[PDB]
Amino acid sequence: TWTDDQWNAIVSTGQDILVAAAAGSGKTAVLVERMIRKITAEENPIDVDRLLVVTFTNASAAEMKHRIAEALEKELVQRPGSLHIRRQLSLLNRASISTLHSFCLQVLKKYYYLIDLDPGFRIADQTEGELIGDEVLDELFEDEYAKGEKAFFELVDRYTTDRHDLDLQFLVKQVYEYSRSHPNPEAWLESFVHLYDVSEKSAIEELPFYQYVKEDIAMVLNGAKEKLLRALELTDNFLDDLAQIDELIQHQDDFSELYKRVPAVSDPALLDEATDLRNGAKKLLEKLKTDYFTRSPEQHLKSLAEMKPVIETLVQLVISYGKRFEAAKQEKSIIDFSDLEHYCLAILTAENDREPSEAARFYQEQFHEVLVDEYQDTNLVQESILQLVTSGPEETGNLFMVGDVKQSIYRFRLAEPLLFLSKYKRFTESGEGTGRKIDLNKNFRSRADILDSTNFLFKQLMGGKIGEVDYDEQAELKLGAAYPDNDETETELLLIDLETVQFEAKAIAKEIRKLISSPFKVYKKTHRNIQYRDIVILLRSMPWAPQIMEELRAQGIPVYANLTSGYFEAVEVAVALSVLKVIDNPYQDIPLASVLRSPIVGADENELSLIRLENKKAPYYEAMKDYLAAGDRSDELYQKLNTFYGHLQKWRAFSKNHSVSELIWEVYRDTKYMDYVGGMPGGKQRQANLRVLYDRARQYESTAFRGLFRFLRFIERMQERGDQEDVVRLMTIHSSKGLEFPVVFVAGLGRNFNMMDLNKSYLLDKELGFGTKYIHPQLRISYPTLPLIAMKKKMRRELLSEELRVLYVALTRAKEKLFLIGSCKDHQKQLAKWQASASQTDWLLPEFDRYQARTYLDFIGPALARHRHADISGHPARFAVQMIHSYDSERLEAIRRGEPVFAFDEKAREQLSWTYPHQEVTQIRTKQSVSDEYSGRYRRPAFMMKKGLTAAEKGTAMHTVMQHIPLSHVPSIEEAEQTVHRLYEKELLTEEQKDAIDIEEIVQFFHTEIGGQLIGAKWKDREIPFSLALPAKEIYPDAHEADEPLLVQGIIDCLYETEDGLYLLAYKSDRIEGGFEGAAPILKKRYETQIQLYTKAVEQIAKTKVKGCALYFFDGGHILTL
Amino acid sequence: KEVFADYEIPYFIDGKASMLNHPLIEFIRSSLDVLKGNWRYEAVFRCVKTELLFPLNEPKAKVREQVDQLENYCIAYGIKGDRWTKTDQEIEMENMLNDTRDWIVPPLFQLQKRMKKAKTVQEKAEALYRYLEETDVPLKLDQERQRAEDDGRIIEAQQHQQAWDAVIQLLEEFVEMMGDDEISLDLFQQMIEAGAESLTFSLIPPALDQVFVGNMDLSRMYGTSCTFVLGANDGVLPARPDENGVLSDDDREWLKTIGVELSSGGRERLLDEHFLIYMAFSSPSDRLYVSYPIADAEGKTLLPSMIVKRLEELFPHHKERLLTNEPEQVSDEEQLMYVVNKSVAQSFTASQLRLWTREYDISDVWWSTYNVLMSEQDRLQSKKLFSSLFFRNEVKQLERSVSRQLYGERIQGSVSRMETFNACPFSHFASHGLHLKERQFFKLEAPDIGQLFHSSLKLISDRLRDEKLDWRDLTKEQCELFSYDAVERLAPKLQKEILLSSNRHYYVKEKLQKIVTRVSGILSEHAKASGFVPIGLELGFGGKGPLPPLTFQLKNGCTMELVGRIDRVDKAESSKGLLLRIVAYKSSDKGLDLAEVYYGLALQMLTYLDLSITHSADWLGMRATPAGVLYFHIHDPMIQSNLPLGLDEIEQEIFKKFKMKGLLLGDQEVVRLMDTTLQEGRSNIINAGLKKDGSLRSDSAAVGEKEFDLLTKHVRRTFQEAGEQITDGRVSIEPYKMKNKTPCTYCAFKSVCQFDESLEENEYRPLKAEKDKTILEWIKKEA
DNA sequence: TCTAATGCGAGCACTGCAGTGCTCGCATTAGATTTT
Ligand code: SF4
Repeated sequence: TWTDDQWNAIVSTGQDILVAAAAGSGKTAVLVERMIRKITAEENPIDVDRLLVVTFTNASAAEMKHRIAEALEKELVQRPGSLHIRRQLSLLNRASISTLHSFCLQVLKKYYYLIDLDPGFRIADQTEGELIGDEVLDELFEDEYAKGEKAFFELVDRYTTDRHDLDLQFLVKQVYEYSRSHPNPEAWLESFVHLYDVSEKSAIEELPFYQYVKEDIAMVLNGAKEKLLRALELTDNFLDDLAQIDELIQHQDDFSELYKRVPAVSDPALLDEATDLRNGAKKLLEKLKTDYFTRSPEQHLKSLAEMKPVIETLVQLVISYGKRFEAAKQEKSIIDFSDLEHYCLAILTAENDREPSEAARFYQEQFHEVLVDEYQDTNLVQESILQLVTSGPEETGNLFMVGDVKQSIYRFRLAEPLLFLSKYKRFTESGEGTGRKIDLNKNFRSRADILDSTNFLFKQLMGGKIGEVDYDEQAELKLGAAYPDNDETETELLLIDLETVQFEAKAIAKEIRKLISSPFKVYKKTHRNIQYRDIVILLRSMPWAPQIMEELRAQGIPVYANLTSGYFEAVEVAVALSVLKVIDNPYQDIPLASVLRSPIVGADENELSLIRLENKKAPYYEAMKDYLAAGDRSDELYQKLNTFYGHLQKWRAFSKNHSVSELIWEVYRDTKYMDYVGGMPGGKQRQANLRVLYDRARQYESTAFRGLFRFLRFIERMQERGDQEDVVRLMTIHSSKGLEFPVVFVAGLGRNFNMMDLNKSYLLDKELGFGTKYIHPQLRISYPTLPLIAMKKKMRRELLSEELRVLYVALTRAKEKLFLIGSCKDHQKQLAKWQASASQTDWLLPEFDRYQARTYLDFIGPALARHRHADISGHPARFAVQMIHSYDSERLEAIRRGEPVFAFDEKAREQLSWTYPHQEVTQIRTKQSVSDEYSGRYRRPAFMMKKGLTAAEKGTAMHTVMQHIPLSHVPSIEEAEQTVHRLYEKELLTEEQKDAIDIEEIVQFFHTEIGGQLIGAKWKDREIPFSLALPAKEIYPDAHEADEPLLVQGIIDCLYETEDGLYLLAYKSDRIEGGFEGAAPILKKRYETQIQLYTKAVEQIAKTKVKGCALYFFDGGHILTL
Repeated sequence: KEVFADYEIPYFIDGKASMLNHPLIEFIRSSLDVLKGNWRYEAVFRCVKTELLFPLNEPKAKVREQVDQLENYCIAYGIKGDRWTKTDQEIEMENMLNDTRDWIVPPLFQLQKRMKKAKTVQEKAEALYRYLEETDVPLKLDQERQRAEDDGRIIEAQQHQQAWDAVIQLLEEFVEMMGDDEISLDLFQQMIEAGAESLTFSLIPPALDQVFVGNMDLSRMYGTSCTFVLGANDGVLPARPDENGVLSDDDREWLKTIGVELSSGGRERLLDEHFLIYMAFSSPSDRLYVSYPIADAEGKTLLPSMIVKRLEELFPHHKERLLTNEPEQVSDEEQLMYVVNKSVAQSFTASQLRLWTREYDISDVWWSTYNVLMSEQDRLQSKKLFSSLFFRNEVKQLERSVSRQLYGERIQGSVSRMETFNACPFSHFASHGLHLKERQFFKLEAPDIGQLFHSSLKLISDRLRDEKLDWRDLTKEQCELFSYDAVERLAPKLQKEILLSSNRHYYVKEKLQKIVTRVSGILSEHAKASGFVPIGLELGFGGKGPLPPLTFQLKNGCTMELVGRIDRVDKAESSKGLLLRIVAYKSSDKGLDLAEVYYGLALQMLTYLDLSITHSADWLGMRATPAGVLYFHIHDPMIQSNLPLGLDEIEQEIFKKFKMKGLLLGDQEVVRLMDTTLQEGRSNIINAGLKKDGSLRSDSAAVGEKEFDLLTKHVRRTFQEAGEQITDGRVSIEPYKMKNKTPCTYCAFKSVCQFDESLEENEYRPLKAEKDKTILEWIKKEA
């Protein structure tokens, strides 16, 4: 069965539809069914290729195809005579179901000729692409420096830390990369200046950015008052303060007014707690003052208008970068992932003087409906592409989108959830003359205590400017699980107070072992004890990942976490590269030493220093050689070196003829480093690391780069800048996604969010554009500009929204049990901070206090306190709080040298001593020609070479003639020429070959005895191809064991038959006269072997016998018999 | 190829091999690159390293090394473009460098003469050809052909002069079609480039007994017993309709209806895929294996194709095996299939013993395998391999016979050399013991910048005195002039004239200038206030110089003559007698942390101070008491204030930020001698203040003369205890973490020390952040 | 780089030379720390 909401999503039609699918909505199943119907229905079915389905991964798309396939089979078994249904089953491979990028690719491939794009274009990975950006940038900056334009230097002096210019070039990238999130980058770039065009005559309450200044003041002022009022309830001077505040609240609108007021005017438990509340006012007001009111509205304006010249320079720079970048790609026929979307949009839009091009029209025609998953993460470029392949205005049309704003956690990649949210508020629950929207509340996959705990917290947290979304019914999760009633399913909070992570990791570790030793049986299925793989620890970031893993594996099950970097500081990688470095250039003291001391060689410290002694001044490399040369053979350290120096020179030569990836593998199998690395702790991850280096070398050969040197720098770049077992899985909340677990630990909840983004001298924003500090290089003075401050306030409450959703996916990824684990300093006090916040009724916490939040605790804590004022504390959510004070053999030693002392003792012995019986024939060529790529046996350019022929080419020419000469009778010098000319006409002879033929030497043969005999005969044939199977030995004596037959193939020049028997004939252009009496013996032995094979072939295959064989020689016209 | 090479399985591949990795193809490409990108040294050595330019008859061994050394050179000196075309130790070197380029430049150079001059194709294709012959490519090729054979590789030897024809036929066809057509390198090279990519090697002829590895389309087979099918992945096996060619699937399908038949290509192929997988599945007589990988080359997920599903429909009860390199995941049976070869047996056993010590119960097949390998001849190696089982990165203490002859008779100490030791004993061994040197580049590093400032400042003095002038007599006009000229004299002679190399650097020039100009003005303002007058400047301390080195005698025949520099020493007369303080110019902010001093990380200032004090008596005939140690911050500031400021107040804020940080003396007068402008409140020149009563503030960085003479002694004992450990031959590895920071930051020797925390026995020695007093009393307790 | 965040020293108000809290101001000092 379905819910009415699912049923709606499945059957609705006639307009755009937005499906808000909560966690575990079963959206996939519903998405499948909807397509299944339109494709398999009695009324009037449609083919699959008429649908467009975009997903966020090729795996989920592939997943889509499988589930579509099954249902088709099922639908088929019932209608076994369905021609349409069977056909659809064949269309799934031709259907468009993929990531939007995957679609864009198909578009570019098809309509490439409309834009400027080389078919067979290549997609560069985000790495080489950036490395190209660095290059074009350096060229750009160099050109500007040389051009010496005034404006340029003003921009540089201003934004780069003098003493180096590095800082300017990532601002350029940062800006560029941002612009690409816009359907029209350039325009959006030129949009920057419009903000900085202002006068002292301008109204600040008007312009765009002040919106966030307005709302900021509103909060703080109100937050002040609301923070004071309680001090009054605590029960004088708070009325002076208060009255003054009210006076400010009256003028919240007038900014110029605030500049006049704000700057100028401004029990021992509850007694000393009421004083800090009054300080809250001070602190909040002081900040309010410093931010906006330390300078006049007029001076703020002047400060702004002054930076306009700079902003223009900056923009024109980024634009020049964009052009150069694109041009650089074109040269190498490549594109980025941004290009993929933008070129597609370019194809889809053909504007003259904005039009949905005829390419667009095709896709609008082709797709009857378009389905987009994870829509909350869509950007502007994608959306404009979507709106373009979708046919019809919003009221009607075939756009069908599904997702959940509450689960939008990717804004740092510039995804726009407001796009989804704007449509949700624009759409009605019905379909009347607008986009139809549907909600999926039921969570079929999670237990009640989960949904209740999650619904409980985010009801007091998500909302207004922090949540960006009102948390209400039709939004709240609803129970659809059939879970049996059981306890210890309660959500737990473990509060604890470098070692921070240690005390944090153990608390986690503990309850885990509680779970394992204790029953706790996970779940018409049946209960299951904890397999360690059903439990997971989710972190926001991965600085603690390594530390956690350690002690969690210190006792019991090990830990698996998907590590990203720290890869270049990995010992193996270091050593491996070190080896490649020495192979490239042996003259590097550090890289060489790093190898010699590594397990690969294993030199001692005394051995290393011993080496240097030989030569102190010279580089270490030859200090090693100098040790070798004069060294004594019986020396151990000498061995180690000599062996290594042997490999080095082998590797040196090897890379010369081979690729980098190949050399790497060779080094791995020569040193057995990868094998060795598998024998030390964590050797599994180490081996992986060692073989991704090989993979990256593979990815590197397909790039615009080549050679070992470039590869090294390539890796050097990555360094400098970017970089079925049952175990506890440690992973980021961001990587959690559609994944799901019985038990979920979310730790680090007591750690600050990353606000580092809002600090620097500049900020990039979608709406507002570019913002920066006022900076004067001559006066050496700088300070935040008004827009800058405005962009921060906005960005902070948007960044905070993101975190509340990140925390929302964390809790929803659980099916049965939850662990919330935070950390702080002083227990009680924070709970008092929380008490202060948790007073206000209405559920949803104070919009300002949520704002002040820094750490996840600041969200949970206060929302948790009020729980355990009617429904809030009676809410069917359960919790368990823990206040933690934070403080509370022979075989190896045999292996160390020799062997120990089995069931397989006998088999292991023979398999290692085994041999391939037919081995010695495995390297021998099957076919072997005698004169097709399947057989075996200093040229100068024709334009620089002579005019004539070579002895070989002449011979071939002479040969051809003899084989085409009519054997009817004895030809004359003339009749021979006629043949030579006929060949020439028919093109069996090149103009040269013709002129190179000596007719006499050809006619001569037919005057010899053999000639006359050839003429007069019962039967004759020439150019006779043959293949003769022989025992391998018969040719190759060397190998003696295997007697498998090989094919010897050749052509018998001539065979003729007389009343005597069968005779053989061969013409040879060998040079003789320069008598022939002495040449005969030599010639005889030259073709001695060949001729026997000929007769062999005839005698064995034809089962007749060859009596005598003649050879003719054009030089002198001789003959000899064998 | 790799896998089967290891597993010793002979095979035959349908496809052919690209020639893009062949020396001849490279040499050609890189050559054109050399004269297009205008002699980027990367390209030059790209050609030289195909060693087709190598001198004739001269032993390769040397040649390589000479080439490498030349490479290093070109890298550190940024040699490019025209630079190419333009007594004991340096002769050997510099001449080798002139010999090497002497056989490199001419051939590659003469070519560019030819190329650029030639207009049409044929003459360009020809100029290229000569470049090959005049360098004797054929000869050297043939030579290399031999070495391949003598090493057992004939196949490789065959591809050599087989590569020779490929390039020629390319030229021939080129000059055939467009030979007499005009054109220049831009397009000419592009076509050569596309020619190389297309170049192929002759298909490797089949052998009597081989495994047949080929495609699933046009490959043919006969009498096949067992057939394995690879990549049954979805999107792969029933290959998604390929989007290629000039005509779209739509176009072709349309043409059909007009009575025109073309190649299928689009959707028909997808119909034909089933026939092709049908022939594949029915190919073998005995067995059929259909496999698919779960993960990706990079780790992405991969699903099976619809074929596997249907196979499961025709054989619902058929189980499907698992292919893994983790034998413990399978039964003893399968685990016995890994012992196919010595090498692979080893590689697997090593990993099994590992996972075994981890408390996991392994299979006895590997114990058997172990004992077998342990009974052979190459036992030795396997033994090595298995030593990995217990590998703790171990540093064997040096011995006496080595440390002595290595480190030398006298250990000529440096304050920096001592800091590097106590930072991490191993780093010392690598730097001063093994004398390891990083590769030099043409980048201007942060430190060398400092060396500029010094010499600039030192230079400014000389001219001041020469005009009988002093910093305080200076004007804002003069500060600028004087400073600029200083960098003029210097810039060209700094770091391989990198400042003159590119445009970005000549901007970095006046950048460094404007800094000095400011610092010059600040010093003036500091001289008009300070009552301290400089005595010695850049005082030569140790070795050959104004002062005797300070010596260290300790048990075990130890000798430590440590040398050093003294940036500035200043004198001021008070009622308490002579006063001496030391100033050192610095790039960063903070100067002295007592916590760092305890562990001997910062001994610079305190050690300098002693000498000045101690030697004061003899030196200038008077006993001095320490005024303190100061750090001057060299930089051009950016103040940030919310308060609007006038030029008046701006100069104040700029001035305040050069406020010196360090360690002072805690009496009223010493402060006032350092800042004579100060009456009450805080000082902008130095970190100290004065209450109304005349006493200074608790915020002052000042301490009693006792504490000063306390630290000084501590620095001594450090040089002693750390001075002997060296002679003892201690090279151990012990990085510190304090406070939350480490010495491994930019440390170059990290790859040599190979420090691994996870691996036990390798630890970070912790140091604790300490209130200046908390390490103060610690010192007090020592003696 | 860069917000909080304590210190330390007096100036002032609050009440009885004089004391006590309170407050401000100026600086250095921690203490921090991304996602794919
Ligand atoms: S990185 Fe660490 S272990 Fe390595 S040399 Fe430096 S201080 Fe020593």
